[PDB]
Amino acid sequence: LANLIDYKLRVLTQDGRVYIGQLMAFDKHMNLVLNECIEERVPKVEKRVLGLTILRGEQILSTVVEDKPL
Amino acid sequence: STPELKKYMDKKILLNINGSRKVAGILRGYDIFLNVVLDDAMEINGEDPANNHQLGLQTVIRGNSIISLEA
Amino acid sequence: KKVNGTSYKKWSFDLPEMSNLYRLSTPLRDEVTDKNYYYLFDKKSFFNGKALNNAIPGGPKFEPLYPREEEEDYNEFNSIDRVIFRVPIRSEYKVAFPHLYNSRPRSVRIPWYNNPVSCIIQNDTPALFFDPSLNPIPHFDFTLPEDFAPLLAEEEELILPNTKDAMSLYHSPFPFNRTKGKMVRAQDVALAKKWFLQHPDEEYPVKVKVSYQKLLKNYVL
Amino acid sequence: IFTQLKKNIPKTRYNRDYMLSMANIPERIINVGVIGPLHSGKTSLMDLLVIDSHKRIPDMSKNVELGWKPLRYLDNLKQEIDRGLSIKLNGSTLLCTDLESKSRMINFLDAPGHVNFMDETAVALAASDLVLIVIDVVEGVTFVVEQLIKQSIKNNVAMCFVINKLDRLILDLKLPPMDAYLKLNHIIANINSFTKGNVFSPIDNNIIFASTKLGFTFTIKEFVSYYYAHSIPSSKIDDFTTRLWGSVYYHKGNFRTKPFENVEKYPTFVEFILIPLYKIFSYALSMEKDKLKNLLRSNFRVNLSQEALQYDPQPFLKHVLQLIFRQQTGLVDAITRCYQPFELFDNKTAHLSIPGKSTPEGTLWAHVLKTVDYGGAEWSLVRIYSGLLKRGDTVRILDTSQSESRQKRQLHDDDETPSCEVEEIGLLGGRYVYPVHEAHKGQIVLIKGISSAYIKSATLYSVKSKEDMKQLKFFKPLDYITEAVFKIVLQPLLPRELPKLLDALNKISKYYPGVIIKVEESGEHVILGNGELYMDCLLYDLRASYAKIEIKISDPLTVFSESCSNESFASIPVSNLSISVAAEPMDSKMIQDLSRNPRKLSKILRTEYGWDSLASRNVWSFYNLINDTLPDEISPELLSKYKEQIIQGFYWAVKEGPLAEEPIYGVQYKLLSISVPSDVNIDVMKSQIIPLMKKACYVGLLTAIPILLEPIYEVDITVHAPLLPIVEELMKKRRGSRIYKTIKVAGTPLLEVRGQVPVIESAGFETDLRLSTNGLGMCQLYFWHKIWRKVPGDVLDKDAFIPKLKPAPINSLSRDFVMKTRRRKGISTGGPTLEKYISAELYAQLRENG
Amino acid sequence: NGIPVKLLNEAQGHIVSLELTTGATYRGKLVESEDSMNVQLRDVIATEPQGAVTHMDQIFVRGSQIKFIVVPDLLKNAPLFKK
Amino acid sequence: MVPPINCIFNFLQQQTPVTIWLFEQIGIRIKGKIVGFDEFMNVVIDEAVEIPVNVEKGTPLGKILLKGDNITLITSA
RNA sequence: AAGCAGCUUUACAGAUCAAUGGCGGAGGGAGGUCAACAUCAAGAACUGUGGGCGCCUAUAGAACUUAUAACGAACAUGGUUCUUGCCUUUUACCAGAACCAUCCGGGUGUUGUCUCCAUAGAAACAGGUAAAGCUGUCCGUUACUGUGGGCUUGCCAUAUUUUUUGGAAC
Ligand SMILES: Nc1nc2c(ncn2[C@@H]2O[C@H](COP(=O)(O)OP(=O)(O)OP(=O)(O)O)[C@@H](O)[C@H]2O)c(=O)[nH]1
Repeated sequence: LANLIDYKLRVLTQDGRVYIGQLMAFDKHMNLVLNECIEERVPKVEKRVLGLTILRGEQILSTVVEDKPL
Repeated sequence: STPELKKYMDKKILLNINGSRKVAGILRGYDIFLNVVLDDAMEINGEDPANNHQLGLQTVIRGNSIISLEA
Repeated sequence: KKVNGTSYKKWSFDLPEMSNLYRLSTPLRDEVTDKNYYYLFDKKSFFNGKALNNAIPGGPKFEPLYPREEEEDYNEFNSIDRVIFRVPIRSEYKVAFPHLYNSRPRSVRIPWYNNPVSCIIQNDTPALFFDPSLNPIPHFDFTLPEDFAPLLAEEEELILPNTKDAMSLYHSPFPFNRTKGKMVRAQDVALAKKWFLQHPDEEYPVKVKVSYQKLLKNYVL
Repeated sequence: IFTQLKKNIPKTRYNRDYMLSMANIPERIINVGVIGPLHSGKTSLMDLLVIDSHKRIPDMSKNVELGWKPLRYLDNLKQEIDRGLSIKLNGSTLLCTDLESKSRMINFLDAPGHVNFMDETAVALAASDLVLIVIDVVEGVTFVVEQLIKQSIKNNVAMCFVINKLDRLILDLKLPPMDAYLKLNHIIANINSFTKGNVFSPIDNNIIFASTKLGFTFTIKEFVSYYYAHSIPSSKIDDFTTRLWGSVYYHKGNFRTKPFENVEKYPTFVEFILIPLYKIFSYALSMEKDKLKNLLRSNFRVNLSQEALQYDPQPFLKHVLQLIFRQQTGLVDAITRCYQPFELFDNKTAHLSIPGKSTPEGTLWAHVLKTVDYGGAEWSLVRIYSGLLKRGDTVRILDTSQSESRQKRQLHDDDETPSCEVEEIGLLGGRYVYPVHEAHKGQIVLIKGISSAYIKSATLYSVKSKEDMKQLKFFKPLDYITEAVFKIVLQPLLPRELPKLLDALNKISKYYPGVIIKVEESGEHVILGNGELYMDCLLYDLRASYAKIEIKISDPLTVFSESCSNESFASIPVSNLSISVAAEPMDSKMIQDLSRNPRKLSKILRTEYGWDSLASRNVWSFYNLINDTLPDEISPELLSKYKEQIIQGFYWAVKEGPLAEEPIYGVQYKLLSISVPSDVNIDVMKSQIIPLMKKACYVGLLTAIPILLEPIYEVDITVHAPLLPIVEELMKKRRGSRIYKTIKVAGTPLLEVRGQVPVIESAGFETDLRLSTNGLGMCQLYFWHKIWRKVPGDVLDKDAFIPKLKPAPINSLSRDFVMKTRRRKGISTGGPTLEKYISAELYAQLRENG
Repeated sequence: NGIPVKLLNEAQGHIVSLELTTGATYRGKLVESEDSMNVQLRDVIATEPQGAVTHMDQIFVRGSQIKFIVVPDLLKNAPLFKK
Repeated sequence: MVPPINCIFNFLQQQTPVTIWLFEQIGIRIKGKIVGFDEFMNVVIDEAVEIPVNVEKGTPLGKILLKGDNITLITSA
């Protein structure tokens, strides 16, 4: 997962929402910190800009690689 | 890690708790499990009244049930 | 490998051999190592002794840089009636605090004041042993595994055979303070310089003390 | 716009841009204001934090990089470098981290260690809500550190102590490990002994074990968090840290207050920390670098470079310590755990000015502490208590010399307050100033344009409403830990350079706050510094740096304070309205208590120590000393109408004694009689009250058989055992120089002898002490006690033998002091007695008959 | 394990937006953050999932109920992430 | 100041009838005396009687070992 | 801190045996009381003169630092001007000041030589500066496996409220 650092991630939480952003760091609990992360629900429609955020490893369901690193 | 409620000590605090429950009471005790001892336990019933459940017999509420608390 | 090579430009030594050279060089090195012991014998202090025309009783006396001509003519200030004569304010104070005690100094270098007092204890006894010259000291997770012993366990003795020699050498002057250094010509080694920079001990023949003063004179010049 | 202006400032490991974003938050800014005695490693520890934060300092050479000559970063002054001390506060703004990687920014201020500079230490206490008192092991807890503990407790400021120079006890002393731990038990024992309401130790994150020359600071919690966090689980590690320090032992997983029959007694600080440390040192200077290298690759996870392996023993040891004890996040952790913003900050800002209710959030209210010259330009060190300060804003300024006047003006409640614009704002970085657009709450900043309004300390505020002007509280003038009695009269050698010199003196009053500059009407200038070295720094800074003039300098002098011995035998009416005032000395404890409402006042006075309900009830006022009123004719409210005026004329009477026109000290004035004529005109009434008050108090002392009072430097000396007698001989060389207690410092040859020497007798007494002791002794002169003793001899002695060019005999001393002070102030013009003070003639005949 | 918590620690004094499990969002300056993710805010404005908005002074919400917390972008470059 | 475990212990000494609200269930509220509890705060209740909120009737439940995780609100009645 | 797995390598058997990708290499390393040649405190905003792209590399021209203690933990000798006694002239001078200079020496950096220690090679080709794999091509292992080393890593211990042993389902 450390190999997965800085990659843009599309993550899906237990509430069904999708959060997109570069993973800045994680932990054992899988608490993620996302750069310039944006929220989206229905799909692009109903999208919002969170920015720098930290999502908890308990409510997270799964995450996938989105785009290239920088 | 012991949570610091010291700034809420002996103050009237309004808990919100799982199941759209709302409590109001003066803080007494707490612990690392965050379980709370309240005085003057006050339920907020669904609409108009606020039921006063406990006066001098205080109360204790398990921690994880707490959504949050306000001063 | 202890030296740069046949050109013999650089040298690097181990601890024990340098300690040997030190214990051999004790007669020629008087162990003046304390810097605070030099008070008013700093080169700064002698320069200020020259610019102020004030001779430390141990230091050399010089020609004054500025010929003494008095323009005071006793104004209201520093009159005999105004000032209070109590403390002798002898020359040593003038070289001690150049600006405060002295009026109109020129080209005066600020002295070093002092380092903290030197508590150094030289052994004459195991390493890290309590000196009888010291003042006595008045006094007034319970489980853990079987493992976890304090750091550097199995290292046996705390004091190695050389560590005393290490500590005694740690405070050595510029020559012996180091395990490596450049080569200096025998022309460039001053052995007798560290002898006249010291306070002359009492009960020397007056001629010897005068020799100290002359040597210091050439040195400061 | 200022991007092209900097280019000098060194790049910092953390970006400087984020630091100000951290500065926007009042919670994240802690002001350290590090304190400590002389040569305690303060500037060197601050240097460790600066080198720690920045990348590569341009002003450090290869030699100071090896660590031979200790780098002092925070002293950029020519004199501070050459003379080797610290003088003016120069701190740093350092974003720092705890054991938790949370990064709190800190404003450090290094107060000079030498005692004559304690003014800067007072500015540091008033500046900093935290205090790191850096204590030397070998010097133990000195009396100066005691004064810093009691002093910081007085103004309510948190303290986090740093025990420093362990490598001295380890190398110089070569203490056995158990005995050295006993030394630490002695240091901390005295520490908690002089701290009344707190318990400091390595646990609780208060004491910080450090050696600056070899560049490492660590706390037991930081250390365990480093090298014991691998073996110990996270569950028991906290309690394990809490139990490390004392009165416990260890074998295998077993803890007892007793050694439990084991062959070795190692009370768990020795064994777990202090022994690994000793083995680090002894192996570092001693052990072969190969197997040592193997230890560091094994135990501490340290990898040595070949260049590192090739270092000399001292630089190699410094480098090994910087690898074992990593970049310093522990000391900052102890800073955080030490300082709690609540229960303190409000108490602090209430102690500095007035107890009040919060502050209006809109208005900007900030204390102006010290005027510093930095790049050769006038700056102002300002701490913002509330509101935000923008570059280019117009702000009101008031020198704290006028404060209580304004506060009384509000208690009776355009503006007389001169306003100035902020030209620039900066964050002190030590050798560089980092400019910032706007300054925020709870931080220490510099401003260029403020320096012109105020003499030394000021209040700086901008209000958005007038109700705020009603609700503003202003800062009391800074209380300097030590009063400055050291007196030197100056004149320029070329009088035509006098005007420029005047400007210089003004700048001096701004740059050195504790200096008290007096301008005598005879043209001879007077300067009052704390002591010898402080006034010397004043002179070198005054001439070379600011105004370059040949300056004649009189022998060092003192301020004398007139007083009375017995009770005034006669009550003399005084007219140009006839007032007779009786005088009497204060009680012993009444003085000490004074230097440091009416019902509570009479209860504290009477209760605490002897008084009568009429006297203690009728006390009108206290100053600097206390005016009292005890006729039977007090019945009319007249004395209540003129009471304020009597307290005024009493102020002018006490500010100038009858003898030397010097401040009256320890004298209670009780009013026996006040006459009022038939006709009353308030202007001529009061304007004739003032002179009769001044003359009244003069007659008060002179009828009491007045005595002079000389100040007394309290003397702290560190000598060795064999050189103790010589010092005692020096004490017999001076009229003063009482020795009281000779304190044995544990585990060191140094005996610290306390003493008292009068400031007249002491001139370069430090220097003579050192030359007599051959550099093995050290002397310090500290007068914060405001203790005054009578110079032996009786003033008003017509026949006393005074040698013109030689010191005078003991019994004749006070006489020549009075004479020569009167002449230096031009009062003589040629025993004041009562004649010019109007004993009149016939009554003067009557007193001559008695 | 350091960065996620230690970040939320360094978020004190910064305006943050909590979204909770029930969906009610609490914005405001973060007064305190305990290592267990229990957080305490002052000057909090709350938005219910239905859109209802209120303003409140002192709030303290447990960790276990936090859906996530958004901290200002200033921390993007911080000494935390430097290895 | 009184810790919640010793407060629950105080209710244990007092023995007064205790009303308990469960977790994420608003329909039932159980009543009865506390005969003991553990460090996990799993409480064995005496004379347990249901109190449906959905006029309040109930079925006597006897003694019960009640798991602390469902335990939410402990009071007296 | 053992083992397992992952990562990096590695003596390697290897897939490919192509296009690749990585790391190194396209001119060695020590030494010499061996030479010659340049300089000799580090700064540097700011500008100028050039390159590389308002920024770095190279130079000098002022600001504003201390050289400092010490190109050298040493320290000589002259010259010029000023002053002091010899003095009264040339020397030679005693003692200082200021500014120059001579000598004794040293670090570097560039090359050239002159002796020990080495084994792949792709150390092959073409471009230029004041410099070099500096650039382009290029080749050595090789980019995906299993045995062998090291860690920068997780387990070797957590099912009891704040995370992973769910309060969901409908
Ligand atoms: N032997 C030894 N000397 C030390 C140690 N730490 C500091 N010193 C010396 O103590 C001196 C004083 O420290 P500084 O920081 O330079 O100055 P200071 O302590 O602030 O003293 P002031 O500047 O006058 O306030 C330093 O110059 C060091 O030479 C140490 O650990 N061991």
